[PDB]
Amino acid sequence: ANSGPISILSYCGSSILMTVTNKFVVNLKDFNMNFVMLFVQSLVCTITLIILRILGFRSLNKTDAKNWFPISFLLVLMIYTSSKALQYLAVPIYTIFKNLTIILIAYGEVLFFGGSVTSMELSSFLLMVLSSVVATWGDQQAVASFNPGYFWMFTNCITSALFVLIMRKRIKLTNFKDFDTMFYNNVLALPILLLFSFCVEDWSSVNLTNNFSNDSLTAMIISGVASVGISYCSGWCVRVTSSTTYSMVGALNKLPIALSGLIFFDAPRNFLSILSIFIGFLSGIIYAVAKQKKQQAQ
Amino acid sequence: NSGPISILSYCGSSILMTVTNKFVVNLKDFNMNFVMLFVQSLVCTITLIILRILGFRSLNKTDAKNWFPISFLLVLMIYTSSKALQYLAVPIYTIFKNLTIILIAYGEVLFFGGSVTSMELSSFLLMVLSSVVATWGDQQNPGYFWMFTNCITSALFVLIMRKRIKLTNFKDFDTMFYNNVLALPILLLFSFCVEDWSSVNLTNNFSNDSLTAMIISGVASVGISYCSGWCVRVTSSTTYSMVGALNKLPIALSGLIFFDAPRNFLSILSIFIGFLSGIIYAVAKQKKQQAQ
Ligand SMILES: CCCCCCCC/C=C\CCCCCCCC(=O)OC[C@H](O)CO
Ligand SMILES: CCCCCCCC/C=C\CCCCCCCC(=O)OC[C@H](O)CO
Ligand SMILES: Nc1nc2c(ncn2[C@@H]2O[C@H](COP(=O)(O)O)[C@@H](O)[C@H]2O)c(=O)[nH]1
Repeated sequence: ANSGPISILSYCGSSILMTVTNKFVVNLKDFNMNFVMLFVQSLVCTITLIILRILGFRSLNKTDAKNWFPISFLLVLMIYTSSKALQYLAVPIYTIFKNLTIILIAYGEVLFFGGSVTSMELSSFLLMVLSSVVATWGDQQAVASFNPGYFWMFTNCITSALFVLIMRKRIKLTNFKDFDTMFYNNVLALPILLLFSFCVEDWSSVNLTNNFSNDSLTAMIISGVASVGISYCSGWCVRVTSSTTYSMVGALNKLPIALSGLIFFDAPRNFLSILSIFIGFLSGIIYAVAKQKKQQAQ
Repeated sequence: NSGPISILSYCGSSILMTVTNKFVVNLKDFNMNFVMLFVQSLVCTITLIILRILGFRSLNKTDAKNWFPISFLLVLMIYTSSKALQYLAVPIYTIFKNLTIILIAYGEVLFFGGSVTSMELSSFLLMVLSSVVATWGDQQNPGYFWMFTNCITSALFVLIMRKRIKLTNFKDFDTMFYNNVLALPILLLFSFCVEDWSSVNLTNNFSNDSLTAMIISGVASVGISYCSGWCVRVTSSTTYSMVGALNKLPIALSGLIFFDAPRNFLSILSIFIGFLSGIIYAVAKQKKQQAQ
């Protein structure tokens, strides 16, 4: 019923459904306090599941909690490094290193389970690296100006890898089914999200209390409802496919949306940018073949 | 003489010519390019005849008609490459020059059959990555038509030569003599059609001293002349094109060690990326032998 390439279509739809909700349904999703919006998003996911539990799928522990706590902490730290990385580094460049993380994750999966990287798989990762670089090569955007941004990207790559890798390990160890992975991420996320909000954001009743009104709160539940899509499908994808497949599909997801921006809109375009897009598609096609050749072998 | 010996040889004769063109001969950016190559090949032919009568090689009529397309592929290869570079920056010219290694490699499958390893393709992507990064680390349309034409005449040249070499059991020396001899007439046809010949002007431009430079350039080109046909023969049309583009890197790393010119992190990256590419290529050859 739920295994194989079906999960990939879900993560994509829920990413696309979530991409569209933040840029159209929610006008200006560039909030003042990012960690509190995510705390609501995870609270919507939490409330949602308990209602579904009393109409039917998930469990609550003390041993699984002590083993899942690092995953949620990596998750939240993963977002914290990604936010601080993007304050100083332009998105196309951020994508470069975010596509380069696919390579260490792939070789990170070798050191966790054993599935060696096929020669054909590596060509894909080089193609996704190529694709972004050509896409940046087609774009615009003190000594210590570059400097802070590259530190935060290095730490995001390692928490992005340790997050998807160590989650997948504890999933297959405790036979977590999709719903438990979803429940344990959003619930154990609430506490680490609140610690990250108080540590990084400024809480002032005279100022920031007025900034989140009746209308913006409506935005966070709308966004939390959208985030129910991707929340379930990330842990489903990583479970049935791999930590590297999830990393690749996530990198691929951005392309059709960017290609949508090329079809559905009359904004100026670049050959180098249009190239990067089909280079990225060339990347995914080479990857899927790499998968068929691996499966038929053993 | 076979194996990785040809590869070290091609490197030495390239490195020697790079130094000779950049040190011994002051300003080799001459007025008439195909006339310099005609002397360069004129020196290479003379050298072979003296060597034959001291020892070598053969001279035919059937082989000439089959080697003639290879020579024309060469002279046109230079012509498009000159015309490519009139409109395109060197770093980009190299991007496309590296992209030809891919079609040359898949060109060998359609010419001989030895399929492209998945690991071999990674090396070619790494070489493309490297150059794109080297271009991304720099400053500076009709040139693109001529690059599309330099790429195909570079591939048809390297493939058909390696094909006719293996077809007529040409040895290194026969390949050297046939290339240098049959280029002479096609070089002169190309100079007369493209360069401006004026006694009142350009006859003064090639003096006794510049003529001395073209002969110094000719002695240097004997090295790379022998090793190109030796390398393509004992290794491959693809290994030749990889060794050729990889050669540019130690010269680039040389300029960074031996000179105080400005450098960029992107530049140093591209070089070590190119080195990683050679290493990956070296292994894919090892694994290709062990599997097949
Ligand atoms: C601003 C940044 C610009 C960034 C520009 C991109 C840099 C790409 C560098 C390296 C390739 C990635 C590592 C590839 C590792 C080599 C392959 C390898 O390990 O091959 C043996 C393998 O086990 C056989 O399958
Ligand atoms: C403006 C310039 C546009 C060009 C830019 C494109 C850059 C990517 C290059 C080549 C893709 C190669 C496609 C062919 C992939 C075949 C894979 C292969 O040969 O695999 C080995 C085989 O399975 C063993 O049996
Ligand atoms: N697995 C997992 N990933 C999440 C969760 N919520 C959001 N994501 C992350 O959200 C990103 C895609 O979300 P987007 O901003 O496009 O809606 C991915 O990096 C994905 O890992 C969650 O609870 N679990």
